Amino acid sequence: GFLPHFQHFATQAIHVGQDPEQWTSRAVVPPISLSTTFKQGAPGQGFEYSRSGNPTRNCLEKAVAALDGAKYCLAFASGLAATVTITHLLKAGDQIICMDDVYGGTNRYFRQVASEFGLKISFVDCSKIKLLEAAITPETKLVWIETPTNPTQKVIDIEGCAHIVHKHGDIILVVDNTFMSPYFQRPLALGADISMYSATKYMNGHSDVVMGLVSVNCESLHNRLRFLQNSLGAVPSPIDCYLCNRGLKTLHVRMEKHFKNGMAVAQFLESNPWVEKVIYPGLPSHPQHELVKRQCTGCTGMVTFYIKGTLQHAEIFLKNLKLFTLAESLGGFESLAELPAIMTHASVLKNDRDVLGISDTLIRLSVGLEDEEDLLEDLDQALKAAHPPS
Amino acid sequence: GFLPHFQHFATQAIHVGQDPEQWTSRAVVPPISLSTTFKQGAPGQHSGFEYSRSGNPTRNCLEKAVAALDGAKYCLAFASGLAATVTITHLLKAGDQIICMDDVYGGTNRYFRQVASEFGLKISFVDCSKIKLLEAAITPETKLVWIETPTNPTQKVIDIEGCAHIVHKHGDIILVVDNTFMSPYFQRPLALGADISMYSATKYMNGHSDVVMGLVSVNCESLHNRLRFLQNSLGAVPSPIDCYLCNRGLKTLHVRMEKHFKNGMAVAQFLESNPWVEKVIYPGLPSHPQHELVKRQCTGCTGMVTFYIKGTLQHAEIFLKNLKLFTLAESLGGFESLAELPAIMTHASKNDRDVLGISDTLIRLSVGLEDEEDLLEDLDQALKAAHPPS
Amino acid sequence: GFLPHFQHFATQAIHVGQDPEQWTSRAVVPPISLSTTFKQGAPGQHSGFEYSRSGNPTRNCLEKAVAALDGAKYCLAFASGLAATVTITHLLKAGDQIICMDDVYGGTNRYFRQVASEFGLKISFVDCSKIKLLEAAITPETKLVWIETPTNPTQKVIDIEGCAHIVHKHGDIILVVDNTFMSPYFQRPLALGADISMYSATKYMNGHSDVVMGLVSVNCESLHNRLRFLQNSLGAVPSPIDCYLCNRGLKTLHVRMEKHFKNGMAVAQFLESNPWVEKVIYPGLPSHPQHELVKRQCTGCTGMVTFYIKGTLQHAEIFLKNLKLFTLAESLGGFESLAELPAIISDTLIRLSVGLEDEEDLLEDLDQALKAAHPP
Amino acid sequence: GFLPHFQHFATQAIHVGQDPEQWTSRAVVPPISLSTTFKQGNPTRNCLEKAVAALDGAKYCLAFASGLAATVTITHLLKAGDQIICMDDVYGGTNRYFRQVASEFGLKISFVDCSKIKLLEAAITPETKLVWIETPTNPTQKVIDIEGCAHIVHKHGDIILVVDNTFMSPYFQRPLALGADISMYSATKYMNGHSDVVMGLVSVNCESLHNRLRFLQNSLGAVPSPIDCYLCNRGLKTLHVRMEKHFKNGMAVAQFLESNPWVEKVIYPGLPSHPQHELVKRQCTGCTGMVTFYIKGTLQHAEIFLKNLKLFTLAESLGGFESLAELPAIMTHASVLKNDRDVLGISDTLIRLSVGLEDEEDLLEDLDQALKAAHP
Ligand SMILES: *Cc1c(COP(=O)(O)O)cnc(C)c1O
Ligand SMILES: *Cc1c(COP(=O)(O)O)cnc(C)c1O
Ligand SMILES: *Cc1c(COP(=O)(O)O)cnc(C)c1O
Repeated sequence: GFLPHFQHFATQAIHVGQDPEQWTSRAVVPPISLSTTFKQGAPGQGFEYSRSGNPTRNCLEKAVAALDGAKYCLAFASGLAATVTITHLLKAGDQIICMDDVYGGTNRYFRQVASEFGLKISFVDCSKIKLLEAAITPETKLVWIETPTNPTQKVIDIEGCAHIVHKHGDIILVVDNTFMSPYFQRPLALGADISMYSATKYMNGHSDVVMGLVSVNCESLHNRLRFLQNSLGAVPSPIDCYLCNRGLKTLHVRMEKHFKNGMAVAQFLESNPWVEKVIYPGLPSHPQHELVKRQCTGCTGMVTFYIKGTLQHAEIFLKNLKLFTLAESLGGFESLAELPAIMTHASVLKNDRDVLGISDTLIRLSVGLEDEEDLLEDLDQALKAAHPPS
Repeated sequence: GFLPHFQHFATQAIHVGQDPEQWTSRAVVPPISLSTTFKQGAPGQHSGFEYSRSGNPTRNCLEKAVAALDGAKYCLAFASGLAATVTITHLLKAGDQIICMDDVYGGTNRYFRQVASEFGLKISFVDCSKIKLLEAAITPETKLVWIETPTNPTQKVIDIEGCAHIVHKHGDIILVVDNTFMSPYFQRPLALGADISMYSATKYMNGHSDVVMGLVSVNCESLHNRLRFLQNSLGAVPSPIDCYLCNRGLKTLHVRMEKHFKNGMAVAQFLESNPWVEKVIYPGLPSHPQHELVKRQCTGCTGMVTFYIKGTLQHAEIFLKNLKLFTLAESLGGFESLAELPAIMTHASKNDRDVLGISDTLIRLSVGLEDEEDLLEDLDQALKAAHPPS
Repeated sequence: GFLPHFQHFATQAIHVGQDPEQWTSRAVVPPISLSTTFKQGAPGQHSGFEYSRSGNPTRNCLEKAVAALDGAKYCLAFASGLAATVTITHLLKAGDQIICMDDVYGGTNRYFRQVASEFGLKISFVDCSKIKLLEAAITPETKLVWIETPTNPTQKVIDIEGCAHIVHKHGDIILVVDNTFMSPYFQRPLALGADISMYSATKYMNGHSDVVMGLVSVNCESLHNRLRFLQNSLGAVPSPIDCYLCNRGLKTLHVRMEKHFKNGMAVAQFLESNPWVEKVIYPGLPSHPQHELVKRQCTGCTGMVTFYIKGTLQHAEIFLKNLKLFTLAESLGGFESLAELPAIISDTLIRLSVGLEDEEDLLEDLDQALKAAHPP
Repeated sequence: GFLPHFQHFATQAIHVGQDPEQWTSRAVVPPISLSTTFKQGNPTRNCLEKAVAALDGAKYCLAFASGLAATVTITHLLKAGDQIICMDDVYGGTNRYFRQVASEFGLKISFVDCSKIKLLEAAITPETKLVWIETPTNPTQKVIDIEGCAHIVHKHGDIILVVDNTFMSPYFQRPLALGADISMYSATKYMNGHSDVVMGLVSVNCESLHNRLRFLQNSLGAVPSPIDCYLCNRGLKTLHVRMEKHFKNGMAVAQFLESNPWVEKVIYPGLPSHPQHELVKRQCTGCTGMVTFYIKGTLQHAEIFLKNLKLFTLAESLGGFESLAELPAIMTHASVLKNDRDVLGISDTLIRLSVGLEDEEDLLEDLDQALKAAHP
């Protein structure tokens, strides 16, 4: 019942930005151009300064656009740099509405930093249309959403938000598509103005690159954003560019497997007597399940659950994992487990967390590409060991 | 007559941050750790790294080395020099004023003028070369003073110690010195009263024209924490490979900067004696207006030589076109010599630039590490091809 | 009905050698250690790293992972597949004979015939496609037997286990199997009785077409020790960064190989359907003359498809020249699809290295190229 | 009084092979080209070879995965039944390869004191095909008359002279200028200078020799990683400033040690007390940071001395930016037979320094304090 997979996705992942006719070599894999300057044929003149920038950032960028079905893509030092740059599209007096449940670092940036520079920040859910409709003002100029949301995996109707945000006039809708990747979801096809990623996660997928990507269609938006790319200089390294472009080549066969494993894990957890509740859009227990099948071609490896009992039971459970690793980050090849309230989302004010449901009993799992059976044995084994009140 | 060289510079460039006891292998050169996360013994720890962005072994060594070379207690690395500036100005709030030196690098000019001002920051450009003008320009709302010495490209020299006294006399206002041209080998703005010593590492620090990078050295405790927080929240972070590479560059900073100074001196002297040259602006020359100041605040000079060819734009252009060794290009500080025409190239971002004396006639040389005789022979030939009215 | 997929492969591909308890930082992904020397506590202490040659953290993790993936005790990493072949042969001495396969990779061929022979090693070549032929060739001086399966490009399959009994009956001889074109996901020569399981990692292991790297997996204690000595003393050694990149690529070997197989199968069945294709050679087809051996010996197949087009060389060229998705290039085992005319093994033989692009597209491109060759 | 510096060295280290017109980007620093496939050697290696060629005053250069793999490729020029003559004090590894590996494949190995030209001339056999020289030698710093050797070896036909120039680098010594046939480097040392690349370099002029080498570089497959090539080429850009600071620092350290009453004897080419000092000046533009000496007393004193170094590091390599110390008889030259070392002067009491680029005052202080501690 899912949206049928995007035609040509793998072919494009492999071949776009990657044409051999580009180099004197004819090489299949693009060379890494570390250099910061370029010889000019005459003063008023190709490439001129690496930060503006360069061959390897450009290849990555043509490829990510393609996969997003976009005309343009822009690459940054990190997902937060992408965010901070995106917010620089605005001015003092502007308002930003932000999905109430959102990456820790995003919350922090909007609440404690952008609010210092004449920007009004409102937190809204935004998974409920009429609340968003209410919060919009003549001052509103950016609407930032995430779906599913990190860590609670609330799911927003993107085309729904798109239609309503664009009725009001000149308002930019950004969708942070970190969790799903353009393999499973194309915010731009659903009417978003920007589709943004922390490429640190699934896009690169190999836990060895920190990076941001922003994809766009609108001509004037692209130009304004390109300016900010050069002017803020929050730019990724050419080597980082390369590694990430290398990671994309397997995005499709990585996301499929995250899908299989994720799904199995969420099914196993939901049948387990020691688990209170499982949130995973791929399950029919998910309140937005039907929506998910309309917006997405599948699901990812992110499974969040509440363990029965207290933080002490959550801790014993984490401490007994022998294959999942207790760490921050996600979307890598390796399975990771996490206690958002005290780790990844510690920078979200305690009251904000509790309204959100980020309790001491919430675990976020990032299901990796290991054997299903082993991920399953490890979870069984750890939950047995915690044995909370049933 | 220069300040004596800083005592343990060469030793510190090679050892600080670099202790083998840090690694289980006892490696003499720090490993490149690309890893995006790290395993945690327990949820919510004090100890160890947690997330690369915040963050990491290879960046942290580099930061430790640079701090030492700046004579500072802390350093922070960033994706670019520009991002280092953006982060620094995020230190402030709406209603605050920044005062900026007048001939400043084109990019810092643009960000302050065209981006920072749209967020309730008042930007004033002041010829801080005339100390009393700075004292006059200071208002209750003044939070940051941004200074560059020598200035790129006209190379006015600012009395850091004199500015520092004035900027510190009343209120709580920060003095940044962009020390990109000098490197901490030739000038220590912190020793002279600046609150922050900032680098575009892309230039001399790295020296090999293959890393874009920024650096902020700082002593003050609460200013550091305020910076550290922004480094993490805005995420304009550098790649670990770039960190590795830049730290690798630093190992020869002393031997490179000595050669830039020898070669730089010889080129300047040669230009001053040449009938086709109108004026040579070079700190190491008796003819530079702030020459004696240069000797009180610096242990030496750099490979940045600027002069005005006699005649017209056509003459500048022809001279540039005839260079066979010097390359026509936009960066600086590398191992190879670069020639540039600020008006139409690096400083394209007109009025203010006529006032500053960035005319058609003006040429910026970045003298590199090639053989002096060859450098001289290249200039000669090229000046001869243009043969301006003498 | 292939061999069951080897248990825990994906899990070991991802975790063996990657234990974060190795690094003071507990990094989840091993640091790249470029360091050439290591501080020593006292002169000639027994312990730890001393010289990168020799070797080093990053190389060491890769060796541990590959060994696990081959189901071997040990592995040694080399600057390339040829360099591995050379180190392996430095295992011998003047007066020894090596026996090599008939249809062996051009590289190992060139080195044996043109270089190794010059130093008192008899090389003599043999069709191992038939086991009694290998019997006959064995000599009181036979010290090494070099096999490669499936062969490239005619794709003949060699009964590995069969050759192992024949060869091991005569003392003291090493069986090397070049597993470059299967990868340990699909074939484990050591579990089959080979003494050595050799790779050119340049191909499928790394699969990203941006590393040259050889790999030797071994079980036997003395043979490992001998090999390690040649690793350090001849110095045909991998850069730590290549080590890293190949380890990075390993992390997706399982999902990459399933897709190569899936796509290769689809291409093979498409060609076997097409009236303009004389003949398809692909081990996953019931039409392949060693198909049964394949299912007893492998867990599946690869993206390598060979075919003969109807007509002549002209028709082969028109096809190759009209490919829009498949690239004309001389390599294989990467994520991209490559086509090649291996003679320029008759006028008419075409080799495909089928990649990870969309099935529909690969099929449409072939179909369109065959039509250009043979109109309407 | 040394040979005058080579004109254009710096200019050429920075620009040769570095021409921006080679790339569509017009990049000032050459890309790192990682590919192993090409749409119908690699650019990053090629740039490095050209630069080293220029620095050596050579027509050609070949890059290898280590200096050890360069030595092996070279020996592969010969056939069984031929003879190698090697300098009697070589790098432990060169000694090991010749004595323990090469000798197993029909080659005859002979060691000779070539610092005594009379002895080399007597040693030459109708089937000598290669003479292998290191100067100054590692670690006893014995110096050979390259030119005098060259004339002696070329007097009767088809013998190759290799000069291992690792210690000097082409900034201080150009063996090819002096009549050598091959100028060989472990680039792992001074050439890269940054302690993070393992590599070998071979420079040659002779046309037939190069084609032979080029053949072997391809067939043996001990090629370096393109990334490593990038990194070494990057190191080269500071060769002249590095080698000049090594010279000052080395010199100051030799002087200090020679004046220190706890030091029995110092061996350093830049000192008048070196028996070949005068030769060093006719043959070289300067000296390096390699300073070897004998501490007064027994093994205990050497050991206590090493334990108290606080700036120099106890490690097993050389020629990098960091100051290094080792005790050859126990570390770096354990692979040379005990009886070999005694004859060679590698005793319990010989310490080899690699002086780096730290401030001179600190290095002298660290040695002062270490010697005081060993001898109160
Ligand atoms: C981690 C994350 C980010 C920020 O990306 P970085 O590269 O870590 O700065 C943004 N959005 C989401 C949903 C994330 O999970
Ligand atoms: C180039 C430069 C900067 C910032 O440049 P980046 O290219 O973003 O590293 C800052 N100050 C000076 C003097 C510069 O030349
Ligand atoms: C170390 C060394 C070698 C061997 O080179 P590697 O890069 O260690 O394989 C050869 N010659 C000399 C003089 C050396 O010091």
